Amino acid sequence: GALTPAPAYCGAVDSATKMMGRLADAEKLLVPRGWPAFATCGIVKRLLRLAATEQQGPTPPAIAALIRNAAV
Amino acid sequence: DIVWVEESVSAITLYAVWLPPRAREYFHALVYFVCRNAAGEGRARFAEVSVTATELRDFYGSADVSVQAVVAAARAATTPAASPLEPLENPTLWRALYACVLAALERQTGPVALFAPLRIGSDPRTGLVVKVERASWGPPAAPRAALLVAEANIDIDPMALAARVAEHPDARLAWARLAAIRDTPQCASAASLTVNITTGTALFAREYQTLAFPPIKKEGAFGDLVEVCEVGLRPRGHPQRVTARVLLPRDYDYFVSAGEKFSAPALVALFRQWHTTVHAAPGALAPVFAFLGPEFEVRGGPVPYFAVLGFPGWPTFTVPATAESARDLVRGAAAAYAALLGAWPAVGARVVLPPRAWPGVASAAAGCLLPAVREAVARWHPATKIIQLLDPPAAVGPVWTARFCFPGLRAQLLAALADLGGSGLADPHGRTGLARLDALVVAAPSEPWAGAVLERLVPDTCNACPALRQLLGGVMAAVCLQIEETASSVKFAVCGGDGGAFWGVFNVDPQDADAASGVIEDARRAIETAVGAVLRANAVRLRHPLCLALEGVYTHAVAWSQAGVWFWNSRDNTDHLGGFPLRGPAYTTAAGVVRDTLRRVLGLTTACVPEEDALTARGLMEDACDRLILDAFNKRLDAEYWSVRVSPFEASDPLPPTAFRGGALLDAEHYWRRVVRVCPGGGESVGVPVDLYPRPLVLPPVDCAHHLREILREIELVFTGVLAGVWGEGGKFVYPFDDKMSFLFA
Repeated sequence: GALTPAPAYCGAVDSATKMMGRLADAEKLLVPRGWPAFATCGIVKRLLRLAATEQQGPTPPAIAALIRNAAV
Repeated sequence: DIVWVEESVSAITLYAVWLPPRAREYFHALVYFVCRNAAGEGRARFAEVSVTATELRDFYGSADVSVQAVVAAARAATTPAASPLEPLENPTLWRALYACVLAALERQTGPVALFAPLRIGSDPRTGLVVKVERASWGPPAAPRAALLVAEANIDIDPMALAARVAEHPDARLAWARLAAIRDTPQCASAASLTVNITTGTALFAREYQTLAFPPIKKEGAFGDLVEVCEVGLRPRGHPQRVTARVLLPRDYDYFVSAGEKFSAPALVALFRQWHTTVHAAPGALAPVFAFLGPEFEVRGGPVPYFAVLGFPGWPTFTVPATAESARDLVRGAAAAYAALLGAWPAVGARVVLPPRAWPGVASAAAGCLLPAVREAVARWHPATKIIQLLDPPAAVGPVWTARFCFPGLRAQLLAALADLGGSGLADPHGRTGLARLDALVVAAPSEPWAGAVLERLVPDTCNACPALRQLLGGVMAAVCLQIEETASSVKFAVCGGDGGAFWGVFNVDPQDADAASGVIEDARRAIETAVGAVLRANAVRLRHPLCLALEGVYTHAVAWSQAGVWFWNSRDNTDHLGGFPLRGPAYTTAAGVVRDTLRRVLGLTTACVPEEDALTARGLMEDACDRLILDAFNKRLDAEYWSVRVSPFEASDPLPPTAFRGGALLDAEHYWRRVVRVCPGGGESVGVPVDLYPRPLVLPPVDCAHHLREILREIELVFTGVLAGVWGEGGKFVYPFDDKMSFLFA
């Protein structure tokens, strides 16, 4: 259900400068439970890694911190 | 005209350690006896001892320690509000201190024994125990217990932990926390600590937001558990009447705490608050606030424990998990307490003998032996194995193989050699610690609690006295020599082993089983009798009569390394694998895969040219690797399953600066660090300490392209051993993981 026409969009759309900050803010809620800190290529690599991370059971996925929905 | 009573001592704790006037090199120590008479009624008692400097330096093993240092440590431990966690400075100091005070208690006052009948006296003019004697009348009351749960959120600043871990790198994180409380005791004043001690009479529960502040939730009372007792005493050290407050444990006897999430800081904080509350009012002496455990040392320790060296005087036993057999481990902890006087596992190897009296006993035991073993001891170099065995690349079968073991041979031999050096000891009464080891060895087959004690008391004793290793391994070398000599007579053939455990083959026809049992039993009889005869000739006498265990009969056996052996009895399909490291939850699945692949590959005894069998074996081994990596994918997200237990000795991944934020989770780390290698971003593989983060965990995908490589490495070691051991050599089984099935994860 990611490439199935949906009435509205749901995701993280921002310029490189803003998404850089939002990625760090998401990591601030992601670091407490395991994600290592990453102290326009770094941003794309980090976003791809977030998107690739898979769902462990019914728990909301890792990208849900950035996209801000449990249906992701 | 001395008073006389009938009681059983339930605990022995340290109240005061003082240096009397006109004294330079001997300190007095007051001991609190928690005595209970028949039907459980408890009266508190006290005794005094006098430890000299020489005894301290003997139980320490070095002369660095002094009487002034011990008295200063005791004075610092007098007040827990000013400075708790005193043992953390020099843990060996307090270890030796408890050892010597118990030894002097045994010597001067007499024989003591926890949870056992004991006739006790006292001198009213002074008011202390004068002499303890073993009694022989009374069905003593059962050692009742109380279940304790305590959890505290001690807000320790992470950066302090990071700095203290930077000063000493491989510092177990519980030691880091504990040092943080020690350097800032005010942190133990503010914590959301919750305590629930359930007993058989009345329950007691308290809850705090700040520890000093009054409870935000009460239940029962402090008085239901404790009977605060004010006792007057006139020690030889203190001419003036000195009053002591003690917390007599009515209703219960010892504590039972779950070792699953046990926090030594939590109990330390709770007991510090109790100490402050009870000894707030003056006009009386203050006790010693000392506790020991594996969390109190930089490198940690194997067995969880929580020593109670002083306040409150109640032993507390941590029983880790083991829910199915919780009563069994509670009884084991109680027995370990009662037998070794509660020193174990806190005092260490000093329960038996002072660490420095051992250099004498070992020398005194090298003399009473036979002339041959006298040299055999002196020519022992680490891992000599002077016995005809198999080349490590080799395999045998189908021939009737059998594994044998002497249950507890190192412990029994140590006991016999300790008795050989017993005459060489300075004090005949100083051989009571040599009676606990015989009690352990005698009761080892009857009850397993003595076992785990002996599998740690003995290797640690061998580290206390390096010279004892060359004695024990020489006596065991002599045992192996007679094993080999007797083996030829009963058709047995030494093929491998490690001393007490040895596996071999039989020169009987490999098809008959009715007479196989007879030869396998006669070999056991003859080897046991011959080894016992050599030990008797070597003067070494064992308390429990020697017994050989038939640990399995097998038809095929294959060995690759010095410890790796796989045995398989085709008739009943019973197998045994050793030498494969179980360093995690995935290694167990790997071991099962190996033990099935080997069962299928030695089932290829169908008549074929050896060359054909090598290929139809390598194909099956590659297929087993395939089925293992395929199943690995279905558990790629279970980071705990792909976890490795790193020891505090092995090279370890560097701790992420956010693992120092686990709160009441850093305390669980005592020995092992469970690490999983995850792959954030790309290219870089970083280690995550699994048990230092709250659950459920969120992580980047686990780098199975690292763990599976090591698991496969050891699988190829085993498979190269079997391939080059049954059929023709020359084949190193390698699985092309990087090409065939690397894509699944990377």
